[PDB]
Amino acid sequence: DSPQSPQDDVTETPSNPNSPSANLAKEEQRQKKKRLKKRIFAAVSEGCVEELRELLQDLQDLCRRRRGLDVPDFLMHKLTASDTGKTCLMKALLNINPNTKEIVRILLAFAEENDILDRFINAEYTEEAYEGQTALNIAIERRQGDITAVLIAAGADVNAHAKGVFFNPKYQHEGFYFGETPLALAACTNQPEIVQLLMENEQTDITSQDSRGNNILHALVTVAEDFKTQNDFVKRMYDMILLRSGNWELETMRNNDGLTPLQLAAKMGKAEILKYILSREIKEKPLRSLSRKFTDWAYGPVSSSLYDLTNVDTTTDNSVLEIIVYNTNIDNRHEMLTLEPLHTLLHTKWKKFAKYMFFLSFCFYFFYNITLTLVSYYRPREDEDLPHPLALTHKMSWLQLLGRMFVLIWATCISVKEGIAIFLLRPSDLQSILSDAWFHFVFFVQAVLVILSVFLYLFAYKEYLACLVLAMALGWANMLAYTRGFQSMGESERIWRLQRARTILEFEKMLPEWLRSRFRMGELCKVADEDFRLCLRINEVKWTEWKTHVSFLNEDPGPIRR
Amino acid sequence: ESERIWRLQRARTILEFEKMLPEWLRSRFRMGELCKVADEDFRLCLRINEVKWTEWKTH
Amino acid sequence: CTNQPEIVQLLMENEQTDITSQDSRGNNILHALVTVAEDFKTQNDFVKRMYDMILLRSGNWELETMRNNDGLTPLQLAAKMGKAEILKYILSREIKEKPLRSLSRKFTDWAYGPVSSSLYDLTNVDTTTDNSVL
Amino acid sequence: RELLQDLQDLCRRRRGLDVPDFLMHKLTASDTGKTCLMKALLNINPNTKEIVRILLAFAEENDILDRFINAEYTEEAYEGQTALNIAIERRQGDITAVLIAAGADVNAHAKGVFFNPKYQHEGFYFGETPLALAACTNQPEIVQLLMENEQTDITSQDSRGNNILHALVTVAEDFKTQNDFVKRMYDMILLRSGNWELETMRNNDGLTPLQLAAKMGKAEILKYILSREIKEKPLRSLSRKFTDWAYGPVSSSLYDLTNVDTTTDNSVL
Repeated sequence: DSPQSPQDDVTETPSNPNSPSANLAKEEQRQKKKRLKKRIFAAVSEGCVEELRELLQDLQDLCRRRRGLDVPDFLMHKLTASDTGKTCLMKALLNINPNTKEIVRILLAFAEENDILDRFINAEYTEEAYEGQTALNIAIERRQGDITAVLIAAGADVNAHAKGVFFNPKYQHEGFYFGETPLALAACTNQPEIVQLLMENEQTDITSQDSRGNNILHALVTVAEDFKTQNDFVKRMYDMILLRSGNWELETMRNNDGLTPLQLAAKMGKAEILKYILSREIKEKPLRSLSRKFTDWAYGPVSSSLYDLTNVDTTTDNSVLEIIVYNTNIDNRHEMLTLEPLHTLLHTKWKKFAKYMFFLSFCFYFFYNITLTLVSYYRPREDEDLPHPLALTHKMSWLQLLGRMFVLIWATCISVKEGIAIFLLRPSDLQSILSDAWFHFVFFVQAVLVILSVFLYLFAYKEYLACLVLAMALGWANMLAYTRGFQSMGESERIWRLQRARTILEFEKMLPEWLRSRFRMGELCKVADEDFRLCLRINEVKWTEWKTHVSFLNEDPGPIRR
Repeated sequence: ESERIWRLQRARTILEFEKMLPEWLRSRFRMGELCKVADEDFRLCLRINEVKWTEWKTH
Repeated sequence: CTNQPEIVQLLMENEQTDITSQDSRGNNILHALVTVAEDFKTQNDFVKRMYDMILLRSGNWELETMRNNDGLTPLQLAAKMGKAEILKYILSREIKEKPLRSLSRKFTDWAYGPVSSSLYDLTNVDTTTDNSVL
Repeated sequence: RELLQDLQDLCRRRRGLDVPDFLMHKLTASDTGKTCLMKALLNINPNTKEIVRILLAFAEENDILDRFINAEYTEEAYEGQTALNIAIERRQGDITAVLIAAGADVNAHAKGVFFNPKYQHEGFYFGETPLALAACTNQPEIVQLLMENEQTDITSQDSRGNNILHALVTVAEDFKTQNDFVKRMYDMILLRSGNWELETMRNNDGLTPLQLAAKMGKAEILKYILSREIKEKPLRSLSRKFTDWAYGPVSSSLYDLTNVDTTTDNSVL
């Protein structure tokens, strides 16, 4: 769906005065000031210099008239407040000519000939779609750092906020979302010197937030593509903030949704950025504290890799691995899991427990199919109308009581599990109940149907056997979901990966204890005097790209010494 | 492709009902009356659109 | 029509060269040039740029508003014959030059990063005159 | 230089019985047996070319350099490692020649808890000889520079009795995860200097380097070890491919078939 919703005025067209612009006559010769007002705007639109010099000259001569101290806001009212409050600078900065530099410094000097220029420079729109729009952004748009330095020499508020409707409620329509700050705008639009120039100002906040509570980086998260483009600046912009930032805490900042930028980068699905954020191979010495990848020791082509692991696995609320499985609406999740703190960690958690505990509930169910098949083919039936959906065998030699509290209580163990496993997510008719809640629904439907035979016994219903026979053959039918662990039996592979990626977190949801499965090198020394923390990971490297390795941790051991 | 056939079909409608528009056709068309870049050209504009490919090198 | 631009320019050098002339079907230079593009695959797409070349060389709306012997607009003649590709060109065709703006049809003013305003000329386009292109 | 000036003046105070011995204790930490130089070669720096040259001149002026330069790692975890051994891993071939100009020993066998199984246990079994890891880490000119020295032995064996070749067999692993230099390095050494004595050598566990590729699964280099035609008159014997009757789209083929068939025990087949 691509409308544009132009809702408010059509914002600086060469159109007619179809709008009512008959407010101030004050006539002395067929029109006094509307001829003065608009011919300025056309001179603003064109750049005729001497005419504008004569325009400004009689303008101040028009403002020479008797006002006392009501002249400056008159000149505000004279120059602005048509419908939107737009200034000459706004109109001048939209179009461009080679005359543009000279006409500003003339124009800038005029409100410097008065004392309202600081009130004048930070005009913004009453215009509802663009409430908060300043002249800076337009210069940022049209890439005039030459003018922008004079705007800094004018001293405009660099930390303004364009919180109009110009950013959208939808996804990629009716306007872009640079996050309302003048710093982010040149940052999003690849003006690195200006980015360097803007961050050089001491008045420039960086840690300020959006309406949506966002830093500059959250905007940058909402930029990137789905692939390695023709060398996008988005990645090489990101660090140039961070090395100039000098602080770890900026990514610890949350948003209106209370999310880390990296955590937001999961939901936005921007993989290549997320590959970049996760590495941080900081080579440059004094700020290697904020790195995230660490050469332990290299010694040739096989080094001991070491990742960050601080918000990654489910040890806190809404870990970044918790997003990538449990978020839908990203059609690149299968390929994102190629990365190493993702991929290998799943190989880790499969290893020490998930090969164990999955095959047990496989075997608990496989023996449950044996206790469900045999009791309705050996003896369901004794000769007239006595049903026995669960045969009792009141006498000695306890055979049929041993299966009964095995069948019906394990029927509760799937019913209580799946009755709550469905009470986490509400799918909508496709792709999350047909791929994610596909078999667990059948797991839940088989759960309900076994206990359903008990209420057929209440006053001897007819449905005791033809309904209960459906639980058996469908009980053998959902075994395809439980031949999932074999590599040989399981792009549908990558779908199958993501399907058993659903499983592994589900069993971690079934680890209520103190997690004696300790999957990680705990709280080791990072390159700091104090940060001997941020529990860890160890991985292995092979042949290419032979370079020397300056930064490391220890003087070539492989394991811990002693 | 049958949707495009439907695009013909609802196109066949919209002319018929527009043909059935009574005595005044007024102001049920578009945003117009633009001042074209001329001294005598005052006719008939229409509204705005969008594309999302700011993306390039730009040095 | 056979993709020979310099001799067209050389034809445009002569003062005696009429552009306004009609034919057996009352057709100008443009009308027939409409009738042959056929494709994008089986043409290297010079007809678009040749059609561009002539109007910027010399042209007014008199040359566009002309109708043929069977009474038909050269805009509409593409509309009847199915010349889809040149109709894309005949629609927007923005020109930035001050004594050349009037012959354009695309008018971009409110353009901002990834957004860009759009205006169309909409002359024989709507149903306010008979035989619209629509 | 200040520490060098101070220690020089401090060494002048005790010269009654140990001027060479007392200094050698100072230059090397007693724990690991690592020198200042060994620290200097791990911790690299884009200033280090002078920093060694100054260091060597001090050991030269006090005339203890050859004891110092060809001193080894002596802490029995990854023992026997020279400072030179770092420099090839540090791939600083330029100053490595200065160590060659210093007269460092090209024969060093660094034992230790590396070259072990279970690759995560670092296990870099290049076979502990300084020739190997130059060629094992794709460094051809310094291999040529190693071939320049007369003292450079090729014939040497190891803990597993392995030559230069045997270990070089044990690392190719692939064609995808290697740019295939092992083939051309293996080519480089035999044409540089070689006889069948160097091929017929067997290891400590008694095994042919032809057969060692056969046991370990090094498929790709086995393609190279089989045909390997060389046209040069004092070089034909080391070849194995013999093309004579070749005509347009047809070409005769001959193979050497020495340890190949089942006429000796443990054939490659």
